[PDB]
Amino acid sequence: MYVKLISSDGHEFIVKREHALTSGTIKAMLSGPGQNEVNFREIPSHVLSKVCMYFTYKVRYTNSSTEIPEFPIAPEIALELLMAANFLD
Amino acid sequence: MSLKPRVVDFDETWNKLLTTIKAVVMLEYVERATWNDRFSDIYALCVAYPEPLGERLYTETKIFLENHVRHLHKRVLESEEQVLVMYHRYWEEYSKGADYMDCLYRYLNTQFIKKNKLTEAEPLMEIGELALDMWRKLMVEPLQAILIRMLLREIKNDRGGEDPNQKVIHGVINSFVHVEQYKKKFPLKFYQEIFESPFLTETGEYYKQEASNLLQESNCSQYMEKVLGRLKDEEIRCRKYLHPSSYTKVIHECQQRMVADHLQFLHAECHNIIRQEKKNDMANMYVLLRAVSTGLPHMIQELQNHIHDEGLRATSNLTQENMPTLFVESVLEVHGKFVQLINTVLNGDQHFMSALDKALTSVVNYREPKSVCKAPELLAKYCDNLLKKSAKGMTENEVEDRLTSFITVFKYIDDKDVFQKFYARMLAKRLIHGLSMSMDSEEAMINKLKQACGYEFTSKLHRMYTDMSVSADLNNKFNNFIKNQDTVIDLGISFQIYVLQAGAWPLTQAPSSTFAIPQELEKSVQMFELFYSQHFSGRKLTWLHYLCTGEVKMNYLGKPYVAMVTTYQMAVLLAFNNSETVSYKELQDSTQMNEKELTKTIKSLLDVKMINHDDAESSFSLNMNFSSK
Amino acid sequence: TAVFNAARDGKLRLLTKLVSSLISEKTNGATPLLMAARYGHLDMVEFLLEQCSASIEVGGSVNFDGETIEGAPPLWAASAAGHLKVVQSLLNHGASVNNTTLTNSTPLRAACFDGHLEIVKYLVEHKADLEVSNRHGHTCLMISCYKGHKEIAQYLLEKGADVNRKSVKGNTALHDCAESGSLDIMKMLLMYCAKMEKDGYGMTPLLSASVTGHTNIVDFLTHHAQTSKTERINALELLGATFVDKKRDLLGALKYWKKAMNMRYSDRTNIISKPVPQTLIMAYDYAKEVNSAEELEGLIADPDEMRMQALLIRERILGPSHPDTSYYIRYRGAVYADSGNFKRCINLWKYALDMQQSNLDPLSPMTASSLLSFAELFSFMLQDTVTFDDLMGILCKSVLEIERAIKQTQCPADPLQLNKALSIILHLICLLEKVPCTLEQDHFKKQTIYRFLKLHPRGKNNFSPLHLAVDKNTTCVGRYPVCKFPSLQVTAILIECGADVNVRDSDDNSPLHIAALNNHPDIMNLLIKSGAHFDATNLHKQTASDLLDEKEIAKNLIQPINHTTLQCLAARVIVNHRIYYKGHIPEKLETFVSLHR
Amino acid sequence: RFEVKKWNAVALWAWDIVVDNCAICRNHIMDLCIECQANECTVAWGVCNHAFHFHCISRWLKTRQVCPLDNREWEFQK
Amino acid sequence: MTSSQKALMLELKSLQEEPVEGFRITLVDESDLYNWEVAIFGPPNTLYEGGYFKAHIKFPIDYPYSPPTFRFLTKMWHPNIYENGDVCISILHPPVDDPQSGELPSERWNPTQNVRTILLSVISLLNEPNTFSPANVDASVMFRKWRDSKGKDKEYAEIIRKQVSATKAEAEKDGVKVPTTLAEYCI
Amino acid sequence: MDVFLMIRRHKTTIFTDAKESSTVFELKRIVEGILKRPPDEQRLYKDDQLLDDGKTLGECGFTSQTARPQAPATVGLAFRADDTFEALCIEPFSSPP
Amino acid sequence: MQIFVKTLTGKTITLEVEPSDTIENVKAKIQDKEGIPPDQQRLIFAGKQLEDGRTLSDYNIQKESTLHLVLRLRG
Amino acid sequence: MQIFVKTLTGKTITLEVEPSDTIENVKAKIQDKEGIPPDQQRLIFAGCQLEDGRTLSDYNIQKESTLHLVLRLLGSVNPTQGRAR
Ligand SMILES: [Zn+2]
Ligand SMILES: [Zn+2]
Ligand SMILES: [Zn+2]
Repeated sequence: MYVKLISSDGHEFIVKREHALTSGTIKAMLSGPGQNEVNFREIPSHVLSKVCMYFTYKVRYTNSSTEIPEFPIAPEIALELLMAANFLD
Repeated sequence: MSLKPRVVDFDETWNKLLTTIKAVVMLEYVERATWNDRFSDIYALCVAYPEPLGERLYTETKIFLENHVRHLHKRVLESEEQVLVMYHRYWEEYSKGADYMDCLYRYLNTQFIKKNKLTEAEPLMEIGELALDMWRKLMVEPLQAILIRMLLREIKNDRGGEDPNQKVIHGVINSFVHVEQYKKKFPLKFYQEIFESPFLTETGEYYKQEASNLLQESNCSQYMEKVLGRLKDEEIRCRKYLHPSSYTKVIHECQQRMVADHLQFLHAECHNIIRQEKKNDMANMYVLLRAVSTGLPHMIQELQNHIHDEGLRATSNLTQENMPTLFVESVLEVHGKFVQLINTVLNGDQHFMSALDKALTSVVNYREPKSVCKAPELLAKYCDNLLKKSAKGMTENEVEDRLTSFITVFKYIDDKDVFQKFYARMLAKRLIHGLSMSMDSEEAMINKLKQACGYEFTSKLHRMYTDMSVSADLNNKFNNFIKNQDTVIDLGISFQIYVLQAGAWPLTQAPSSTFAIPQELEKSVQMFELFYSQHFSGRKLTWLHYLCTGEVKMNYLGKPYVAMVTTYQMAVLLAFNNSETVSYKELQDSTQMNEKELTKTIKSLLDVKMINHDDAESSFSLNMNFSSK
Repeated sequence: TAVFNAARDGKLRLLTKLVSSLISEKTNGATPLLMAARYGHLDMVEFLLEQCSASIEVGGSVNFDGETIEGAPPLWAASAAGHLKVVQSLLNHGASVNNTTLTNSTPLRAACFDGHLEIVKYLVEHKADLEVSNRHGHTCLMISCYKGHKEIAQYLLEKGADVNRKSVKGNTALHDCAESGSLDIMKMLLMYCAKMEKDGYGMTPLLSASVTGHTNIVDFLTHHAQTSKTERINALELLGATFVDKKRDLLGALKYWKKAMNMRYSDRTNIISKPVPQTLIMAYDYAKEVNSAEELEGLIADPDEMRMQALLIRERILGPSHPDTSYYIRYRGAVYADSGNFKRCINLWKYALDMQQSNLDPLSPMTASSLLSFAELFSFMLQDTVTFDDLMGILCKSVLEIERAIKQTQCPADPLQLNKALSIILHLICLLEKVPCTLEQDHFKKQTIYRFLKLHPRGKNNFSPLHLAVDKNTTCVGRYPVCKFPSLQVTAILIECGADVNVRDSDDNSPLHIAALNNHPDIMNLLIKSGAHFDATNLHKQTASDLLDEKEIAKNLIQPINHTTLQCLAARVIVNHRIYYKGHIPEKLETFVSLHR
Repeated sequence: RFEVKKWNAVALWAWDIVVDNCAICRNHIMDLCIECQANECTVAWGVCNHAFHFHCISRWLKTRQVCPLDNREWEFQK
Repeated sequence: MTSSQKALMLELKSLQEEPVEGFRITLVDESDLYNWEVAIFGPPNTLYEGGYFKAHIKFPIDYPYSPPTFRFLTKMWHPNIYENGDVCISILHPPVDDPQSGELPSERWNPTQNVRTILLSVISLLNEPNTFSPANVDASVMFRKWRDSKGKDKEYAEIIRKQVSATKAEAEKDGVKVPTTLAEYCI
Repeated sequence: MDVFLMIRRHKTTIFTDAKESSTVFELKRIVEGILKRPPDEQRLYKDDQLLDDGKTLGECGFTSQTARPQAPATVGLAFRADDTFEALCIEPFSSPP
Repeated sequence: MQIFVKTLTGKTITLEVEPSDTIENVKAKIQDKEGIPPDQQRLIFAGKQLEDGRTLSDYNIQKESTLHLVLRLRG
Repeated sequence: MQIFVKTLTGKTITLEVEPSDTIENVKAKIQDKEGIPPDQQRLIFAGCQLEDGRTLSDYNIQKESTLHLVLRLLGSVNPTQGRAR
């Protein structure tokens, strides 16, 4: 019930399927010629690490918490993270 | 490599993409290493640094789909007599392939396609919608007539048991409904026109021919089951060949043809059937004729006529000598029998209970050309015969059931007024002389009548009942006035009086004979009048001489006798008290009344001959020669 | 100079005593000299003049007849107040005698406005002009002759003034006299060589005197000749119509119409026909002028025929140019509406509005006032029948007026005037939505509102119609349950019709911002689930959530996580830390991050 | 000679004034009131020869006093 | 089922018989017994030879306690009527006193008034009005002028003749002879 | 309560949760379910604590104020092969411009 | 003579005063017959209200007419 | 020639009004006597109002009369008033 995501430098991230199905592009994959490794040749490690954390945060704090603390995001990865979040959803 | 925009050649990229889309549309094999690799190539194309190439991508995809569709149509039309067997084969692949390849172009659908025409209503479209439009182009400008003709020929195998390929015809027909992407307003127009028009026309023609064939060599009895079986097979045939939304129209057309083309043929046999029983044969005709717009009133009229004739035969002929019980019994029997028949075979239709009510109303209020409607008199006679019960012959509980049944017949008489007056008079005569079956039953009478007809109908009876209920209490609580009258009381006649109202009691005949009053009756009347006036004032108490009946206890003969007799003969005997012989002149002058009543009283006295005669001055005398029990 | 202008402040003991820095001590659009010369403070005026006379001609603001007037010289105010002593004190001190106000108002005009004859002769005996008019070119002679004032008129005439003084509208002094009777000035002006001239709408002074309702000057002009039969006939019919409309006398109307028709018939040689149109009017109950003396008698029994006859006579004689005809038509409609009958009022007002629009400039208070009458009528009639056709028609006329107004070449219409039209339209849409209909009429409503929305209108503070649909200040029109904007229904119709959900006002306030400022979380949810943007930024650094009150955040009717993506957070950080992004990211993403500023 | 032991008889009674109908509630005097008919109450009398209802005369007594035919007075006694 | 409906249905089924002059109970659907419709034949010797004046009567919720209202559809000229067919019958006023007339001498509503007596009162007022309290001053003034003139001025006669001619044409068209024979009028 | 953890060995990272403070045997069982490895052949290194594999996570230091989902915490891992264990080889992420 | 004047109650009671009496006599007779004061009652013959100061010979009612009385009112 | 007036205080005021008069003249007389505002004063005789502009002679007012002055979609329009003036 897990998916495997490979970055553009070698690191492999294993995240649960329901969490990973948030982005529309990942849902576009895993639905086609077959029905578990997804290879991205562009995303660096320091952005793909934060994408999974955002997935976890969004799934966990969906409609339950009364007060949601802010998402920490450094300004040294903002330009690349915007493009990465645009390619995905 | 990075997601930053860059200059893209569009020569190697499109050649790379052409191989994958071709292998995906045809449902071939594509590995997961290249399916994910082909992603982000569209992203790089969409974010080319100078002059992005989204429109070029759209144009080339459209051209590729056009070529593929044209090649498929060429192959399908090239093959002969195997059509509709390869159309399914090339549609099953194409639908799933378009659905899969729509997922590949998700970026181009989300951005650069979302800027389409808004909901203001061809220039731009999504990719799955474009593929479906291309297949529609294949289905409209090339072959439609051959496909429709072969589908109709395959469906035409109805009379024979030849089973066509169920998984092929259904798929072909359901392929027409797949215009769902452009189904903003009208999702079924294409299928509706193209298939629903000639299929309905052919079905109408074929079932007209089948109805003629069946009616040519059959009766009207072994015809309803045949058409019912045909209709029952039609629905199960239509389930596995057509869309869920096209059953009512087909069944309605089939019904319209077979039934509504020959409604005049069925009417003679509907007249024939109702006269006899034919319990099974009525249900088939009812089910058949519930579908046609106007076929039911003829059956309703026939049933009403049959019920009227049967009721008239049952009631009029069976008259006996003079009995009112067979009238109610026969009407109840007819009503119950036909209610049971209707409920058990016509599925409780309301349109026929009205016919039953009309026919029963007609049969219950029949009038002879030279006689009045003699229903209410017999109804009232049944009423008091069921209520007197001073003699044995019934019970104390079956009466209530008889009355509950009787209210049903009572609910049918047109002229209830004459019934009201008749029951008033006869209930009065029953109530005064105290021969009713104890009590707590006339209350059931009045309550049921009030519940059935209303209050103003029963207004003049409840107060009569209360008068009779309170007279006994008044007598019981008033008889002590004699004891508390201070002076001694010398009234030697036992007393029981009844105080009656004025308009409640319908015996208000104006008196015309001033009969004299007995001796002790004078003192009794004076005492009662004064005591009643003291008890309550503001009322004149009239005296009636034609219902007051006393009794005489005689012991002068060998056998003492008790005569329960009205006041006339007591007055006669008191006149005879003074002298043993009394003539007609002093009989006349001892009182003052019409001579007819005096003659009648004298004749009744002589009927058992308690007196003898030795007219104008005839001298009668006491007769000691008469004895009785 | 605190209390000097706050009160009259005579105070000869102290205020008289107190470089003269207060020589021209003026504030709040007012000066001490104006108040000194306003209330007849002779000692204060003398002290101010002796201290410094440099500010003798300084004018400020004053409110004499209720309304405030700006740029009023002290001499102009003193002439109006009647304080003679200050008047010749200033005249001897050397004040300018023709110092006009901001509206070219001479002190002579103010003097003759109230009727101060002695000030008039003293002013005009000191080299004062006579042919100086206001901005609208209304001379002092016309104002003097409007009122009675039949003592200064003769003296001013003897002073040698002109009498033919057409203004921009071409109204003579004879019109002003005829508007208020004054047969003595009639006789005087007629004696001194007066001419009988028309005006902008083509009104003879006799026709104006018949319109205003006076019954003596009309008789005078019935005499004195130089009038044909047609002029006297028209004057008499107009007098009868004015008796029926303005007042409520009917026997006099019978008498006037009887003498008019007797004169019309006259002799067999000279018979005048009745000019009538070839058309029949629906709202007039298809009536016609009774061209028969026999039909005149017995007409007193039915008043409604008289109302139709008077309306027809007024419409024929004057024409659609006047506002009086439309006003009287609407007045009769309102009278019938108050009489409990509602069927004919709608037709009468429909004809009146049709006449109004095809005669007069767009966005005028008359045609604007016409629409709220229909609004109140439909609000009352809904309140404890109504046809779709009438409401659709009136909405169509409103949209037509809006289109004609917005299609002006220069387009100088202020949003203040357009706000009333937009509010009337929205209230009409609500009242329409409160009524059942059919399919084709529903599609017609959708098409009409589509055209109206695509017209691209604007309002106060550069507000879209969608902005007004979700504001609590829109419902100022009427006071009945007109759904009391903001409302779910009107917003839903506007959104489904195709109203843009991301427009901006003058302060870059999206509709979500206005809704949040008016609470109502349901409208916020409806806008959000229609294409709107949750994280938008106005002119300041404020979002839609930061404008919310305590109740909305406490009840938790808006969940932010459901409508927030990672792009939003990245764009917010990029904007807040001022990172250079142009030339490094896609163009659409650049527009996105510009939006999320 | 002859004699007698017991005697039974009946008699009818009616008010000896007019035996008329109530002019207020428009029904016969010996009948129930309409409000009473919506479901035992007696019948009143006046000093005049007129005999009125009981509930009708009370309901109008809540507003005025005198005979509705004679604006003189009311007695209610007998 | 309420006392008002009971009283009105009793009065209707008593009114099924034949009154003298004003009696035409038209098609009341009996779904709402409060709304009625009556026609006036007209007296044989007064100014209304052979007329037919349709009317309308509205019965309040408390019929024996509250008075009803009377309206005329066709417009006539009567010094005691309003413009919209209303009438100023004193009997139709609620019982309360601000000076109008003597309360005691039957100048207001009492429960012993029925539709019959109401109708005869209406005919009596139509035959003989008062000039003390005009309902419309023009008809009051011409009433006084003709009464003093004893037939010199006939404007009132002319307008009444025109109106009765129109209503007689309508009556002769619809269904009824509109009797004026002084013999068929009496029942 | 619900703590959030990252388990990393070389170029690997697995995202998983925990209930409140459970036996590390349960975490090893979850790791085995992900990777099909024997629970007795693991070390489960903290920074330098070595996390004795019999206790609860509450005394291990993992609290609800340290393992928030917006910024998970890390726990090392080193399988001990047939010869011996590793030298706790964890690679770092790339350096962003 | 004999005239059966209709009363408010639905049962007319005849009067046979004399053919040429006065309305005062008629009102007094119906008063003693029913109890309605003369100052309160008002008589109608056929639509024309009859004044109380005249005599019955001025109306020519023959001998079988009908008068319907009503309560006094004014407009 | 003289009729009374029933004011809100109940005092009867005798006014010498001839038949050749009007409601405006009667209002002027009562304003001279007491000073009631015309916008508030009302005229009710025998339960119905007196129309303005209608002479009291045509209203059938006799000697020793009595009048009361109890205090007392729509016409929400005004005549045009746009000139220089
Ligand atoms: Zn009663
Ligand atoms: Zn009762
Ligand atoms: Zn009495």
